[PDB]
Amino acid sequence: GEWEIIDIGPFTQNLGKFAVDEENKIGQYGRLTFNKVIRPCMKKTIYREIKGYEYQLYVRASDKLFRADISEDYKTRGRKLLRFNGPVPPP
Amino acid sequence: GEWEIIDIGPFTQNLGKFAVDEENKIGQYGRLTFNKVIRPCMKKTIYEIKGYEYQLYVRASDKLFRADISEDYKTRGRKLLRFNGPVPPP
Repeated sequence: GEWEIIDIGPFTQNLGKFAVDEENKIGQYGRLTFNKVIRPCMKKTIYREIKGYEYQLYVRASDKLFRADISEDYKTRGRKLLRFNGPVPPP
Repeated sequence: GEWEIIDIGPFTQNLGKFAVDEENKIGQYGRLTFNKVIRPCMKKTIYEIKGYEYQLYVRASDKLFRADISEDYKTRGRKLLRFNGPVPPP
């Protein structure tokens, strides 16, 4: 579909927690501690009717910046961590 | 500083060629070949306006890279701030 910039309020912060919680189960970067999702946060609506969303997030965790992609199902709110890249520099 | 999504028409494609041209002169990645700027493309306004930062995902040499370009509002001069890669799809 197309991308938009979205706010970094509670919903986005929970996406960040999700990413870090998924990454913690993988273990690839040791144990990360969620800090905050920072600007900018990008959302892609995937389609007359939405079927899914893709999020790109910059997450501060363990004082370092990471880039996370998350897919979400519109119908059942099912989330998958597609990518977790980092430590990346600031956007 | 408020970010916005911008489209990927000729202007953005030229920014991508600029990024690759700049990075080729820097040399960190050897000789890259510009392919395409892909969605999403982001632009941040830095404040009266001082200038802009563009974040572009640039395909070059079959690989995806993240490029940040600064532009000064008064001078209209651009700089390559970051060239990060290869990164996965955004």
